[PDB]
Amino acid sequence: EVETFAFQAEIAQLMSLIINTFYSNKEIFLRELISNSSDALDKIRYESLTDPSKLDSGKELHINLIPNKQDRTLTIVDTGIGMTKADLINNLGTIAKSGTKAFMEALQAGADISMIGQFGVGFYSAYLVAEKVTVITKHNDDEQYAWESSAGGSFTVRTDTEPMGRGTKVILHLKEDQTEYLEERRIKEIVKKHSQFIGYPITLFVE
Amino acid sequence: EVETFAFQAEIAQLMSLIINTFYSNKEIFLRELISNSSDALDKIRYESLTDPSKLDSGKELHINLIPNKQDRTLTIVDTGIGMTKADLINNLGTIAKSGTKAFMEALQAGADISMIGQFGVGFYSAYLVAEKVTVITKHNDDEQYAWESSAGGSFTVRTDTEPMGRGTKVILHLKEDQTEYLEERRIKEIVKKHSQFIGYPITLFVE
Ligand SMILES: Cc1nc(N)nc2c1CSCC2
Ligand SMILES: Cc1nc(N)nc2c1CSCC2
Repeated sequence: EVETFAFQAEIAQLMSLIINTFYSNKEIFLRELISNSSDALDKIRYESLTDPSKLDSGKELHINLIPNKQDRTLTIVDTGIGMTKADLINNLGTIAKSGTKAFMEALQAGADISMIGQFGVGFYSAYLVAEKVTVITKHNDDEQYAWESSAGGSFTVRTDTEPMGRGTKVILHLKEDQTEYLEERRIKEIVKKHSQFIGYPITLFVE
Repeated sequence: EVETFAFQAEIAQLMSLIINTFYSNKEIFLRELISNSSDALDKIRYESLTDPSKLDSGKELHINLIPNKQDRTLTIVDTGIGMTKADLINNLGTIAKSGTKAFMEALQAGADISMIGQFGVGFYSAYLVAEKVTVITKHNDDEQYAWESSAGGSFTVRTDTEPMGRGTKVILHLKEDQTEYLEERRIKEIVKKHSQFIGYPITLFVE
């Protein structure tokens, strides 16, 4: 069973803005996604402070960056809190409707697209480089789900049958002209430029 | 009944570092606290998306900055998620132990104290300007509590008997040489410099 949902109008407009606005500095997508993974790791860590069982689904708190040139995908994996089905549907646990508004009003008063993260919607920056994003996620309180969207106003959710234990994988199916983000040295440069001080180990996988 | 608690050793060391390190750019405290209030507002907003009753305790989502020259206090008030007694005790809902470590290791690789917020412990930057901080908070799931600390290794928690509905008030009892932060024009400059794009209205109260 694949369920198809309409994005809320503001989210669709946000995504359409991210996709069609000329904006060369695309590399910030990776900072935003790593920061999202970092927040999710903080969240499961905080919960585990008072209930260690919350880590039964996996004790290690990390972020993996996985490029795959043959699939043309870059995958960001964390072992953070993950998302329930309800979270996914509800704009992947973001306040995306009011976030989009504040971001818009910010763009008005001279904000840059690189500030998208300050408004709780940095996830959608994935669309600077990806023609399609697939999000596989497992929260302690729910089954494993796959969310997917090539934008154009709709997304799908289905149950996902390779278990990951707990966390979220963001699979970026890159646009054909953005394969530089599969390059080890390019990924290293960006992680060093924008994610130097993240508090969890970031492992860049080799091909 | 006033209960007195010892800070965890790392938090005490963090606070001692914030208090004793020479660092002129103290104004960042206000950005960090407003950002904390912003995160707390996002949190109650996200919860209300699926359970509007969560806003029975107050529909308006805002931040107030209240200077009081006669008390020598600057108070940051939000109507965000607030904190339970357990949250307060557990380092005001922060991952302060692992946050402090990452911040330390960041200070090692050439981080600045202004980056404290990236590590989930920007609250403690209050101690750049305050000799004492009192935190009054009300979470939907608990009573209203007052947390207090002049640092020196301990904090107190007690039940608080002026109801606020829902949210958190951070009362900064300013050091005697930091009263510039009670000045309307100084507060305006800082809010404009560092908090321009916050997604909730910030009201600077007049005396
Ligand atoms: C829990 C979580 N994890 C990751 N990696 N990304 C997101 C969420 C929910 S917030 C924005 C997207
Ligand atoms: C919920 C909340 N509100 C505010 N204002 N400050 C804090 C928290 C909990 S996180 C860091 C301190």
